[PDB]
Amino acid sequence: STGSATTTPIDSLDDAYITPVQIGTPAQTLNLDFDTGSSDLWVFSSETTASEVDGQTIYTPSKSTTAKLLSGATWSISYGDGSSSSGDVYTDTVSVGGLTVTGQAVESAKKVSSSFTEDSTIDGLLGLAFSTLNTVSPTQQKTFFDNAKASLDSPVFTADLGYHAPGTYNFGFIDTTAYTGSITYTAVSTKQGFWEWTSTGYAVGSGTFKSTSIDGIADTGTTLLYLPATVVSAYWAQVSGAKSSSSVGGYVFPCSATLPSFTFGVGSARIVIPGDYIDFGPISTGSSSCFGGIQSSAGIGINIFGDVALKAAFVVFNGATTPTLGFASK
Ligand SMILES: C[C@H](NC(=O)CCC(=O)c1cccs1)c1cccnc1
Repeated sequence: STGSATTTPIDSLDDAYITPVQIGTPAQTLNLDFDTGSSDLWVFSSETTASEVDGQTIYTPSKSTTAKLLSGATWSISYGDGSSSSGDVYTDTVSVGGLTVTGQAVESAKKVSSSFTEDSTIDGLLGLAFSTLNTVSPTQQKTFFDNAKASLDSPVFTADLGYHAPGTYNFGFIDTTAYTGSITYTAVSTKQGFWEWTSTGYAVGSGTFKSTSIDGIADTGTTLLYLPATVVSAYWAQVSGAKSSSSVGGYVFPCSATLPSFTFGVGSARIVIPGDYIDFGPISTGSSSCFGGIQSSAGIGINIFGDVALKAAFVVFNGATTPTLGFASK
């Protein structure tokens, strides 16, 4: 089997991407944030504290003839940005782009933190990291991909995120029309439960490539590119007036600037992130200070190849017995 679904930016800055997902019988369609950095499929629901719901579409398990309470199961997750959610668990039928998994754990939120409430466009998360990170207790549950994998034509999914435009998540096949040149594959460590890999280096604009190993995660659920402070300083040094602002919480730059590109290495191959991809717009409405799309990972503890990086590539998440990651230009 295969599936193919369009993923759409939630706003004009590509702050995140949402993908429609069918849950239950009859189908209830929710727009979920596909997140290769976590492993819980959780949704706003009829059980979510009323004051914490503000415009989201909810899953109502009592209206699904295929929903079953997973008795005694609870979940609770906290992400790197300090956001969180928790609740109980149902199993139900879940379909993405024509690919159906029966008995998928659908984690129903009883509580969500303020940033989730405040984002009316995201109805939940669909985790695509390794199932070892799943938070359901006392019986850990599998991700949608982990459940689908054996049925797929090939045990892979691909992320093809757009810049200020829709893109595609495919399951079970590689669309050879969706990228240019060849796909370069690189090793993955699953030891921390992430799609963790090692970039071979970077360049800023038309500058020379610096060969250096940068270990990080391929994370569709993080907006920006978070890299070591040395690398980030080398980038922003090429932008007149750019500076790290403790009050704003990262590098800002004059909105009048033309940003240089940023290149990262995948083996001997190179992925080029155009300068425009690194502009996240005014820090507040009407400001001439703009927020940067490349930020230091120093406070985080891991480097993160988030959407800013991934959207410059066609990315293969290869779930073979020994997982790997593939990157192509597009
Ligand atoms: C934006 C956030 N990203 C992460 O949590 C990346 C992961 C991260 O920071 C860390 C991993 C290990 C130590 S720190 C997010 C929010 C909501 C849903 N998904 C992701």
